[PDB]
Amino acid sequence: MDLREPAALSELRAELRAYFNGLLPADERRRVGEQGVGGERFREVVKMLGSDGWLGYGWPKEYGGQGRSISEQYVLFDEVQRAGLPFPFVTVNTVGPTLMKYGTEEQKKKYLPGILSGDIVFAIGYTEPGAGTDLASLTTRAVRDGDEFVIDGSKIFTSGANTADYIWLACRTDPEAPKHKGISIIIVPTDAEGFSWSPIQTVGGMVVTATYYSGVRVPVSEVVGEINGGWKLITTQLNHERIGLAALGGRMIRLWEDVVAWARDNGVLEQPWVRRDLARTYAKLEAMRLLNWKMTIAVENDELTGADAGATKAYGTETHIDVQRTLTGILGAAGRIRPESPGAVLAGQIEQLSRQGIVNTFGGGVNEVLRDMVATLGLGMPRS
Amino acid sequence: MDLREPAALSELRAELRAYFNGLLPADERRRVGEQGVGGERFREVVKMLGSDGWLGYGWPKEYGGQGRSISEQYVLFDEVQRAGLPFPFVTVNTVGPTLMKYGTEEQKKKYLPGILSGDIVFAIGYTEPGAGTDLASLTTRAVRDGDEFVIDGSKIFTSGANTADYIWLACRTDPEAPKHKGISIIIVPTDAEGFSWSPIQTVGGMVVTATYYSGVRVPVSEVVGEINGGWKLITTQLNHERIGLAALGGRMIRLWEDVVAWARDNGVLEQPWVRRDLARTYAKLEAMRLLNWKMTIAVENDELTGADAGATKAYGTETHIDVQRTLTGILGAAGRIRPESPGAVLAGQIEQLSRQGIVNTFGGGVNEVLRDMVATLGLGMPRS
Amino acid sequence: MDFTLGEELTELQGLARQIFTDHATHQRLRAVETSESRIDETLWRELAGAGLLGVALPEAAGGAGLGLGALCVLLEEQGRHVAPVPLWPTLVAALAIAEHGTAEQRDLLPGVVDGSRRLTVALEEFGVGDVAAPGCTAVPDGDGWRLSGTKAVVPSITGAAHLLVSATGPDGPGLFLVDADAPGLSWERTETTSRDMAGNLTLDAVPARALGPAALPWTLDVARTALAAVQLGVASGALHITASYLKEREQFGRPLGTFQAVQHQLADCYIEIEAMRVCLWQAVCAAEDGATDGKAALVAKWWADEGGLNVVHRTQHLHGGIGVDVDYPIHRYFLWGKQISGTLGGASADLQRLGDLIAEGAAS
Amino acid sequence: MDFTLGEELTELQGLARQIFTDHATHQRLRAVETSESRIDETLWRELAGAGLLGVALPEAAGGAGLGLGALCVLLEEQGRHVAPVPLWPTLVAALAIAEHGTAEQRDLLPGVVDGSRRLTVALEEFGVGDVAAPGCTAVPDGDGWRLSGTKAVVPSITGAAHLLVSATGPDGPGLFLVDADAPGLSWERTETTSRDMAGNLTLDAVPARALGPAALPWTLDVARTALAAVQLGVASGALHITASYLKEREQFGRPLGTFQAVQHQLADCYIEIEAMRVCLWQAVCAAEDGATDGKAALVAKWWADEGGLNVVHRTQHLHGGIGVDVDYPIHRYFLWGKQISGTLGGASADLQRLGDLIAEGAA
Ligand SMILES: Cc1cc2nc3c(=O)[nH]c(=O)nc-3n(C[C@H](O)[C@H](O)[C@H](O)COP(=O)(O)OP(=O)(O)OC[C@H]3O[C@@H](n4cnc5c(N)ncnc54)[C@H](O)[C@@H]3O)c2cc1C
Ligand SMILES: Cc1cc2nc3c(=O)[nH]c(=O)nc-3n(C[C@H](O)[C@H](O)[C@H](O)COP(=O)(O)OP(=O)(O)OC[C@H]3O[C@@H](n4cnc5c(N)ncnc54)[C@H](O)[C@@H]3O)c2cc1C
Ligand SMILES: [Cl-]
Ligand SMILES: [Cl-]
Ligand SMILES: [Cl-]
Ligand SMILES: [Cl-]
Repeated sequence: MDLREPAALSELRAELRAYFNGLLPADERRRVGEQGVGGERFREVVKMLGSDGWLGYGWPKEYGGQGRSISEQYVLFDEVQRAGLPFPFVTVNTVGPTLMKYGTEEQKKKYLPGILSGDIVFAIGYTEPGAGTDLASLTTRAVRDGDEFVIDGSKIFTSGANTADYIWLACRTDPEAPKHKGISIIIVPTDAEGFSWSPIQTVGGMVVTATYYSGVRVPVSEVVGEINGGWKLITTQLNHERIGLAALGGRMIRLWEDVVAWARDNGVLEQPWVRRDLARTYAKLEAMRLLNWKMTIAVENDELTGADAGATKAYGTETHIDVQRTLTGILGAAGRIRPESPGAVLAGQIEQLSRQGIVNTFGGGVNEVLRDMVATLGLGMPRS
Repeated sequence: MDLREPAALSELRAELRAYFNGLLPADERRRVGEQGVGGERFREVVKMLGSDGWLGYGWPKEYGGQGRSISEQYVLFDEVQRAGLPFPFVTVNTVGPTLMKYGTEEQKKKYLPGILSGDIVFAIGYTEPGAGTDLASLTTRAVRDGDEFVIDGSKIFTSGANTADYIWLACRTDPEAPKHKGISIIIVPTDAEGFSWSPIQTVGGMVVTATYYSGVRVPVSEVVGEINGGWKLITTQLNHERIGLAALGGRMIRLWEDVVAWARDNGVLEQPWVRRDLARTYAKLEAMRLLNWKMTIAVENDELTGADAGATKAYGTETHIDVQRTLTGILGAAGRIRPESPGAVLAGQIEQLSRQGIVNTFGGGVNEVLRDMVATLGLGMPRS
Repeated sequence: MDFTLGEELTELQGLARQIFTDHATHQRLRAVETSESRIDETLWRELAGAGLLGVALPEAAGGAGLGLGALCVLLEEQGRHVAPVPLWPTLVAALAIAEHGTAEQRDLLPGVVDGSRRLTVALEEFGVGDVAAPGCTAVPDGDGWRLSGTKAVVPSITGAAHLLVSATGPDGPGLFLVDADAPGLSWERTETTSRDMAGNLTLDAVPARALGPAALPWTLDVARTALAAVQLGVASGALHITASYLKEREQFGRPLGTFQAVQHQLADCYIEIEAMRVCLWQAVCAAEDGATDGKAALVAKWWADEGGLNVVHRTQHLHGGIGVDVDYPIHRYFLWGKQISGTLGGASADLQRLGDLIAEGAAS
Repeated sequence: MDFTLGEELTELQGLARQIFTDHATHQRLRAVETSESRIDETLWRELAGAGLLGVALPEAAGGAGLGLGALCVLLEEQGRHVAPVPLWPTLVAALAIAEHGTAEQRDLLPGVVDGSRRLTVALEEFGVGDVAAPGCTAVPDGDGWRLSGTKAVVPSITGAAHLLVSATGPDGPGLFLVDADAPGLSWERTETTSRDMAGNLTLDAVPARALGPAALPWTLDVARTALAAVQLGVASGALHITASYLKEREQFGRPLGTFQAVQHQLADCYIEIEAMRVCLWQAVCAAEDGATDGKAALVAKWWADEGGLNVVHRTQHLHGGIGVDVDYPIHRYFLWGKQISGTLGGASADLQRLGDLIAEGAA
């Protein structure tokens, strides 16, 4: 039972840390992190990462990737988010890998090289106003017309649709089939006639979108996998997505450390209640950091249970909120000051993240569903 | 919007506290409080309370009681339990009042005078091994045989059956009717042929029982209310029970105050973590104390809602556990010493209460069921 | 005892609810929260003309004389509607002046009542920020005083004609009135979580007039109580919106409101709000009785800071994606609940302050 | 890294599981928990014969030399069976002596390995009870020492041949070996939450021998880690029993484990146990690398004291009435988890101690 980072990973880490912190000045880097995949510098960042080879860091070498281990991919995902940079997670961790497994040779030739270089970015079109947690009830329609599909519907919370080149779109291709046997994944260019989007400004600052499909026509060959078998894609190949989300914890550890240094320097650290609060969040961040590595090692050995996955995700995202609340309390009167305003502490990052962390308890799996799965798959409870 | 106790009640409260703490010496009082309704001195205490007129304090004068107000009853229930004394709550607050409302004249003349004097005590026979939260599914059977009922079955957790004169027994008199319309209440004397009980030793110290009914024959004239009309009796006239259970919080306040003084006088109170824990439990006990009074006042005005009753009960019993956990931590090494062993702090009361508080979250209404009721009845949610 | 509003406070509640409902619409909130002052001046004027700025202030001032309980009823309605007007900074400052101010300070109160004069309070500082021991310094200047230091994130400072500023003089901490245009006073506008425009104040030997010597501990307790009243409103409004939404939003063929974990999260919000409410009104009674120990106000404020923040976190989660949308109403309850729960210090700082009062009460 | 036990510790775990399973039956627990010593002497003998008393101790002493991780694997299995034997007091004391004792004191260890010598540790006092700053005094007596003071609830004192007593000498806090028959030493038997029989120790100038100058902070950290390991086993066994119970117990026409609120309480237990476990092994690895700042042991112990007590409270509530019955198993886990979560101070005391180490490490 060795819980220590290998010396190889620590060197990689310190080098990635400097690289990512060096791409942009700190104030500019804060802004790009807030803006996420919807921002006007996202594609710029994606292109820099692609040009320097980081986008296919974890991809197999036979697809042009560096073929690095799951542990090294995890350090990369950790350090890019720790720097506050956006990273094209859905493209590199969902779209790429699914195309490698389910893609035609023509689909692979068309999308993979551009994803690698940062010239092609996807957004995921799953969620609908009427189908969120219950995604299998989606109703965006794809009707076959000869060699084409005609797509009519709308999606909501299509993150990055406004900067994406393609939508990874989930559609109802068989209205009569049982809900799980009637969905297809179809790739839709964001410049297709009949496609549009509208902004949704979030409280955290990033802009997401609703997307609309009015008579959009795509070739049948742009289906990924089996027609009516897209639910099998939506529910599999999730392990990269899981470690990507777990890697967000690195940033909260950074900000914990930065608050301690802030509090040491101005005397706030002398207060018993600050010390208690720092101690409790330290203990919770330790567990988070170790559970996140344990999941990562499991993925590396192909031994990750859905129970451990969901348990780790629910604890981690709830711990981010806890740490954000608690650290904000330690900041005192400065804790309410937004980024870009005078008096902000640590540039307002904790104030801003508090308004973002409140989404991750239902992104990447709804925590109530994940606790059901822990009880059912983890403890053998019958389904609720 | 007046949240103060009237001076009259405060005077009553001080006089009761002097009386109840004078009834038995502290160490004997602690023993009988731990032993509760199953104990060998329970009937002795009840008889003392009867002779002094406390049992019918809240009973109407037309039934031999003093007709005191609901607020005075709540003060009495608080102070008797604050002194650590057992009180025959089911007899005075469930059986008595239901006989007043539904008993025949013969039943009222037979049972009410003896209950007032402490010569008659009842145990409630509701719960079965297979019907706990789902009480309406009970299977203990009562088959009519002329002017008797023949009772076959078993009850579990029949608190006080070993010291009671009568069982207040819910039984199935109509196997064909819907489950809610086939139950009757029948009074079974504990010396009946075919009745027996066996002890269940609880982790908290008190002994409860299982009771068994093997061909027990009881007159039809000992049915309370109408045959098959028992479910209404079970699920109504609960306000007295609710305030008696709420009154249990008064002892947790007393013990919090005692630990503060204990900690003051050995230096423990200087530690910041101790002051913080006292403060949090004080804040939680204040909410409890005031919500308990709000419920009592609502009962006195006949406007208590089920949602409020359920919210207040669930909050209160969970706060008892929090205060017990937290106070045990403040006691340090002596927190683990059981009553009657040397080194015990405050006679081990907190150590023992911690092993008893773990029962009250599912007694007097299961807390999960009460939260469902809060959601549906208090907030309009459709039922889960 | 009694746990119900009198008929005067009930009438006041309904009048304030109707005004806030009228003005705190999506369109108006969006416009005000992107304005220079971040204050809804139309709503201020309607509250003035409806007599709601005077309702808590003394008859002498033109007010109704209904005191802290009336202010808390008004503030809870404001929280229920997340309506951006500086009621608690102006009216807590008015109550402090009424109770501890000189006669010339009290001459400001008629302009508060009639809507033409706003106040704010500067009670907090950056860093340790112990609100009972302000680092800002007061120096006697013959009969008056000159204040030197900095105050943090003073709320709704735009258009405020006077500030009550806490500072420490030779005889300990006190409360001082300063004119917004005084020489030596300056501030940087700074945007807060709730989208209010606050000011970081710099005072360079700024002339000021003392309030009475008990003013500061009393004002802190009244402000704690007032903030818990806003937070009670914020929590209640959030829970009502969320329950309404979950009755109608269907997933898996049924309302989300039928899932047990959903119902239990709702029921925990319901319980915290009931607890918050009784502790709030205990704090108002204590103030009415002239309570000086400070415990009840801190109990109220801790419930607002811990319970109220719990509620708005749950109502964000239970909404899913639509709750993040700034064009949908619930996010504003999160912003308000989050900011209020740290105002004058957060839940942990309250516990430490309260534990010390308990320890001190024990030895005397 | 790696989050799996190796070959040897997995074998050790299976041997401990078999032995505790054989002995910690309902009948034996009831007899032992009403006996005078409250200690399962048969189990103690089977542990010795199986090599389990020696597995964590040095080879010089006839043990296997597997160290602290061996001890934690054994203590986790103990906790999973709530089996009453003084493993952590004897084996923590034995590890202290192996690490900081004189050659003379290390001569005690063969008797511990073969099961004939039991030890305990006296690390707590009544009142403030700062375990790092014992009130009990140590006064030089020529080349030895004499101790005067009181120690509170010394665990499993009956039949202990020796005690490690923490006390403050002229050069600060230290750890001293005392024989249980030493003159001036007495105790009062006192029953604890777990049903152990502890002793409140009175020391009237009791002769004692010092361990090495680093012994006390080292021992407190090892004891915190060992207690975390017991509590992980307690919480894990408790969850397992409750899960099996709720799959079978039906109300409203279906198993209780089909209620979403029930599934979420179980899931929260599962999460707390996973967190407890990683934080325990981090403390073990920190002890291996010779860490002395004490943070990792306190993180581990806090998880035991907060999360572990959370688990056994949930498993009590989820059982309803049957869980209060002392003839049903789950109440014992509540008892153990309750007592362990206050041993050497509770969760709040740990957070205060941990926060001071963080602040001091910041400067
Ligand atoms: C950071 C982030 C990024 C996202 N990016 C994308 C993207 O690129 N593309 C995309 O299509 N979607 C995206 N999503 C959307 C996400 O998939 C949905 O928000 C999620 O599926 C929940 O759906 P919903 O918002 O409609 O919430 P609802 O389904 O309405 O659920 C609302 C709440 O109800 C409760 N609840 C729901 N079901 C249950 C249940 N069974 N038991 C108990 N409680 C329950 C939970 O508290 C939940 O939060 C993103 C979400 C987040 C947070
Ligand atoms: C102090 C005390 C006094 C008592 N006095 C009496 C008495 O005088 N007479 C008498 O007849 N009985 C008495 N009992 C027994 C008591 O009524 C029952 O224990 C209660 O009905 C719960 O039933 P159960 O024990 O069978 O638990 P179960 O019904 O088996 O429930 C076990 C657990 O399952 C969970 N659960 C149950 N239903 C739901 C649900 N719908 N949704 C989610 N979770 C759920 C809860 O966590 C619950 O604790 C008493 C019990 C106590 C603790
Ligand atoms: Cl998602
Ligand atoms: Cl009951
Ligand atoms: Cl400042
Ligand atoms: Cl509203």
